[PDB]
Formats: sequence, structure tokens, C-alpha cells
Amino acid sequence: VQLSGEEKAAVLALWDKVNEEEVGGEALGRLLVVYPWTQRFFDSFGDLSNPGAVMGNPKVKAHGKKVLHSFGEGVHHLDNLKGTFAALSELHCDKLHVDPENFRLLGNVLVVVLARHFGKDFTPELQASYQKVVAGVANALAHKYH
Amino acid sequence: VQLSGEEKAAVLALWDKVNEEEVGGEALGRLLVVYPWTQRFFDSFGDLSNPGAVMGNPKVKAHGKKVLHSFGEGVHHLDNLKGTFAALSELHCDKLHVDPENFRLLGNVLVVVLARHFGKDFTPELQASYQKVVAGVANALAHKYH
Amino acid sequence: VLSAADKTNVKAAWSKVGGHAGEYGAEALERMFLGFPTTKTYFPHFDLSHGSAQVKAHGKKVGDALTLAVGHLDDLPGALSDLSNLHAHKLRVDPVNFKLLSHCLLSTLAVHLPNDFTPAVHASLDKFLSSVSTVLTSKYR
Amino acid sequence: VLSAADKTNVKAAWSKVGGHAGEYGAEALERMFLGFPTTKTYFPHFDLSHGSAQVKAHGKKVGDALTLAVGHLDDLPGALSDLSNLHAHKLRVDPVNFKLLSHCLLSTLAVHLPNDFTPAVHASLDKFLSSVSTVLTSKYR
Ligand code: HEM
Ligand code: HEM
Ligand code: HEM
Ligand code: HEM
Repeated sequence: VQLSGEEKAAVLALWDKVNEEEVGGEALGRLLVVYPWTQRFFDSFGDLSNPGAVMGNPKVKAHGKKVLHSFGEGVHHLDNLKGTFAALSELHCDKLHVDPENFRLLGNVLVVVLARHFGKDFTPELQASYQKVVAGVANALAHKYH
Repeated sequence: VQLSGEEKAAVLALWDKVNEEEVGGEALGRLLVVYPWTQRFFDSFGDLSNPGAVMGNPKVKAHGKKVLHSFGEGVHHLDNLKGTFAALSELHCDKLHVDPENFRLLGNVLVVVLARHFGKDFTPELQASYQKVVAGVANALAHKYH
Repeated sequence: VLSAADKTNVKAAWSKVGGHAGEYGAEALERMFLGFPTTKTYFPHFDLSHGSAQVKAHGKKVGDALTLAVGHLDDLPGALSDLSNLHAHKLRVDPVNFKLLSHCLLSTLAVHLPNDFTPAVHASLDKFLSSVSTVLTSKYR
Repeated sequence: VLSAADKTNVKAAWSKVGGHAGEYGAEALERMFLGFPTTKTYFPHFDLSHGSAQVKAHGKKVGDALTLAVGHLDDLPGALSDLSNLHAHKLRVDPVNFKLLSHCLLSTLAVHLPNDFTPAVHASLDKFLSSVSTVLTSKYR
């Protein structure tokens, strides 16, 4: 993505403080509650019928952690996102056929969850850099569709 | 884009029959009428207050022709769309700041206009190939945003 | 819902569609499956590649539901409520797919009614299809 | 408009926003300008980089209009009609920008009300903001 050296350092410094399990579980949980059609892909997680069931579901937390770990790989490879996400793009596009709009939705939810956890330290400027990161990841995941 | 050799030939054969002025004027005109916020970028064309004014406007026809000529360049350079549209991406993104969603909208309008002009010869299969072409062009034009 | 002028245009345009609503509905689905491969996942492979009966039946139902909607433009939520329960609550159809089908429906109308598919009519049909889509995606629970 | 449960959640959540509506509106605009540079074209460069008074004023108006909307959830088109004329008919604001602002508003709420911005409340606010956006983009003519 197009990040200055100063933005990049700010992006990496925040990531050192990110608990991938806590943030990951919350980001996936919110996606499932706020955009419920996404539930179609996670039947195996069990009961997702209401917010309390979703946020407390151990399978939601475990999968969210894996999703965040993969975001972390992107954050540490900002210059080769397409290559970093090639295999995941195959899975999401060729096996699951997830519409790419949902990649953007998840990216935006992640940003809202970072805002919730970091409060005023998640400045307008730092949010801006994160928006470029999540757009970059969404585009790399959507690569096998094009 | 991802086109088979058979699809590519079908795409090029239809383009030999495309009157860039007629199709171009109609595609831009419909964009302006169906998605009226796009009118913000074409004040110099004059009166765009109603459908009759738009479709008959000589500036709409002349600019539509240029837009279609540029689509034609893409159709004849399917293997290097990013390079073919680099300079146009600069103009649309850095000078005009056109939201990329509008590139997709115009691409879809173009497909509807091809359908209107070619009727049953514009088969579901040929429309499919054209959808890959217009997506490819939209993405190449949006390149300088990423 | 729509403006009075749009309502007038939509009723008029749909009168020209007439008895072809189901055939257009089936063709719009075919266009969608080929043009937008992600939409195929909700259906058996056999129905998309080795048959046509089930696609035609979904096509007729799409056409019938649009005809119903045109007769109830003042109360779309009330005429189409049951279909949202099915598409959103039960099947979890991604909302993006209604936008794709709408585009394919407009494409299908342009193919068969080139002289009636004028810019003004195009604009009114687009708004109509967007309102129908809004209702169909209204109840994910 | 929204479901009864969403209406309840939105009124409740907005009571926690209280007198900060205008400040949140201004911050949401700032977030939007920095995160989504295409949105800056509707405003003087000076107001975005060398001042803040005009952004704060637009921010207060955004906050006031949302407060008004929360008190009229049953009739949003009637409470916000005039703003659509301005944003759509006069200024021709691209509809995508209301989605961007909505995201930035949710971000701003999460920053300031972390304990009140629960998943259920998040979902109801998202639907509310989408309904407000729909009204604001209802009249491009
Ligand atoms: C855009 C950010 C996303 C990232 C970084 C991401 C990442 C991942 C990762 C790391 C895995 C584990 C791969 C494995 O099973 O070996 C995975 C699997 C999966 N992803 Fe995503 N994903 C994203 C978005 C989405 C969304 C939007 C959906 C659909 C709503 C989705 C649906 C799935 C499903 C169904 C699996 C298989 C897990 C299972 O079988 O239970 N993903 N993804
Ligand atoms: C996605 C397909 C599009 C293509 C292939 C395309 C192509 C072109 C071309 C060939 C030009 C002439 C360049 C020049 O002035 O030297 C141009 C200019 C321009 N384009 Fe586009 N365009 C597209 C979409 C859009 C859309 C969606 C908008 C905004 C709604 C837009 C707004 C403009 C404007 C305002 C100009 C300058 C013309 C003037 O000053 O009157 N374009 N474009
Ligand atoms: C204007 C838009 C649409 C209308 C009016 C419509 C209408 C209908 C109707 C009337 C039924 C049958 C209900 C019954 O008697 O059981 C149906 C079923 C179904 N629809 Fe749609 N539909 C629309 C769009 C879509 C879209 C875009 C998709 C997915 C891409 C979709 C997927 C399905 C599926 C999977 C079924 C179940 C088929 C079966 O059980 O045989 N529909 N639809
Ligand atoms: C919830 C969404 C929004 C609300 C409620 C809102 C509300 C308002 C209000 C109340 C005014 C002032 C009317 C007056 O007294 O003259 C205004 C002006 C304006 N708005 Fe918005 N706005 C919203 C979103 C946006 C968006 C997303 C943009 C563009 C990105 C935008 C651009 C403008 C502009 C350019 C003005 C004119 C400013 C001036 O003349 O000083 N608004 N808005």
C-alpha cells in the first residue's frame, strides 16, 4: 500500500499492542451480528442466533484469532500483500466463493474494534493509515477473482 | 483479464461492429440520467436538466465517443490494462477525484447499451465475457487510488 | 415509495413486458450465473449445467413476484414480506446478489424491448428494482 | 422504519451521546477526510488544512440533524427532506460518501463510548445510519 515511513512505523507500533485473540474474536463476532448473511459460512460454529451466543462462542474466538494472525502477517509484509494472501485468496474465492464486498466489511469492522479498544490513541491520522491497510488486504484477498 | 482464446475472439468480433459515437453517446447519456450525481463532473456540457436535453446534447455525444475509444483500446490490450489506463487513472483519481464506484457503474451501463443495440446476438455467454472486460477496465482506472 | 412519475413509468414499462415476465426472469438468472460465478453457490450444479427446469421455475417466480410488486408500489413491504423471510432469514442470500440480478434483469429488458427501454424508463426501472431489493434484504432475523 | 428493537436501541444509545453529538459529528468528518481523500473535494482546502471553524459547524449540523432523526424515527423522510434537496439536488454529493461518513461516525462512537458501543447497539446504529443515508440520497431531482 501507499504508506509513508512515518505512517508505517505508527501502524507497526500499534500492532505490538494488539491482542489477536481478544480483538479477533470481537471483530468476527461483530461481523456475524451486524451483517448476518455472513453466518451462512460459519454453520459449524453452532448457535449464532443472538449477540450473547455469538460473542461468547469459543469457535468464534478461535477462528477470529486465526483471522487476526493473518492480518498481522499483512501488517508485517505491506510491500507484498498479494503474495502474502495468494493461498487465502484461492480458498476464499475458488472454494468458498465469498463475495469480495465482505472482505471490506470485515476490514471496516476491524477498524471499529481497534477504535473501541484504543480510544483516543486511535487518532484520525492512525485510523487513516489503518484504512489503507485493510483496503490493501481486501484487495489482495480478492485477487483470484480478477 | 481471465479470458479464454474463444471468449477473446468473440469479444473482438463484437467490437468490430461497435459504432463508438452512437454507443458512446448513449452510454454517457444514460449514466447522467440514471445516476444523476455524476452530472457534477460535466457542468461544461450545458443543460442536463432532463433526459431529452442529455441524449441530444452534442457535448455528451462527443465526450462519450472519446470514452468509448478508450474502452476500445482496452479491448485491444486485454493483457496490459493497467499500463493502457495509467495516464487516465492519474487524471480520474488525482485531478478529478472520481469515486471508483462510478467506473463500475459506467461499465455496467455500457453493457446494457450493448445489449440494447445487439439484441439476441448479445448472448448470456458474450455478456459474461464483457462483464470481465468492464470489471478489468474499472480496476485499471482505479489503480492510482490503491 | 418511488415518485409518482417513476410509478407511472414502471407500470407502463411492465405492461409492455406482459406475458414474458417469467421468460425474462429465467434469462436474467442465466445471465447472472454466467457473468457472476459467485451467485451459483445457492443452487445445485446439475440445475445450472445439465438442466433448466428448476432455473425456469425460479425465473417464473421472479417474474410473478415483480408483477405483483408493480401492482402494489405503495406497499412493497406488505406484498413481498414473505420473500424476505425466505431469502434473508432462511437462505442467507448475500445482499450484493440482488444488485447483480437487477443489472442482469435490465440487460434482459434491453435485449427484448430495445425501443421501449428508453433512458427515462431505464432510470425508473433501476429505482424500482433497488426498492424491491431493499425489501428482499429487510429481515436477516 | 427500523424494527421496534432497533428503535429502542438507537434512542437509548443516543441518550448516552447527549450533548456530545456535535463534537462527534466534527470528529467523524475529520476521520472521513483523512481516511477517504476523495471526500475532500466538496470543501475549501483552507477549511480542511488551515482552519477548523467551518468543519466544526458542519459537524454540529450533522449532530443536530441526527438528534432530530432519533426523535422522528417513524418519519425520517419528513424530518430530513430539506437536507436531501441540499445534498443531492444542489450539491450532487456522491451517495458513496454517506456510507463513508457512517463508518467514520461508528468509529467515533467506539472511541468515546467503548462500554456502551456493544454488538447489539452497533448493529442498530448501522441500520439507523443506513436509513438516514437513504433519505439523504432520495432526491437527485
Ligand atoms: C478479509 C479478511 C479475511 C481474512 C484475513 C481471512 C482469513 C482466513 C484464515 C486465516 C482462514 C483459515 C484458513 C484455513 O482454514 O486453513 C480462513 C478461513 C475461512 N474463512 Fe476467512 N478471512 C477473511 C474474510 C472472510 C469472510 C468475509 C468470510 C465470509 C463471510 C470468510 C470465511 C471463511 C471460512 C468459511 C473459512 C473456513 C473455516 C471453516 O471451515 O470453519 N472469511 N479465513
Ligand atoms: C470507467 C470508464 C471511464 C473511462 C474509460 C473514461 C475515459 C475518459 C477519457 C478518454 C477522457 C478524456 C481525457 C482528456 O480530457 O484528455 C476522460 C475525461 C474525463 N472523465 Fe472519464 N472515463 C471513465 C469514467 C468516468 C466517470 C465515471 C466520470 C465521473 C462521473 C468521469 C469523468 C471525466 C471528466 C470530468 C473528464 C474531463 C472532461 C472535461 O473536462 O469535460 N469519467 N475520461
Ligand atoms: C427479485 C428478486 C427475487 C425474487 C422475486 C425471487 C423470488 C423467489 C421465489 C418466489 C422463490 C420460491 C418460493 C417458494 O415457493 O418456495 C424463490 C426461491 C429461491 N430463490 Fe429467489 N428470488 C429473487 C432473487 C434471488 C437471488 C438473487 C437469489 C440468489 C442468488 C435467489 C435464490 C433463491 C433460492 C436458492 C431459492 C430456493 C429454490 C428452491 O427451494 O427450489 N433468489 N425466489
Ligand atoms: C448524516 C449525514 C449529513 C448530515 C445530517 C449533513 C447535514 C448538513 C447540514 C445540516 C448542512 C447545512 C445546511 C445549511 O444550513 O445551509 C450541511 C451542509 C453541507 N454538507 Fe452535509 N451533512 C451530512 C453529510 C455530508 C456529506 C457526507 C458530505 C460530503 C462529503 C456533506 C457535504 C456538505 C456540504 C459541502 C455542505 C455545504 C456547506 C456550506 O455551504 O457551508 N454533508 N450538511
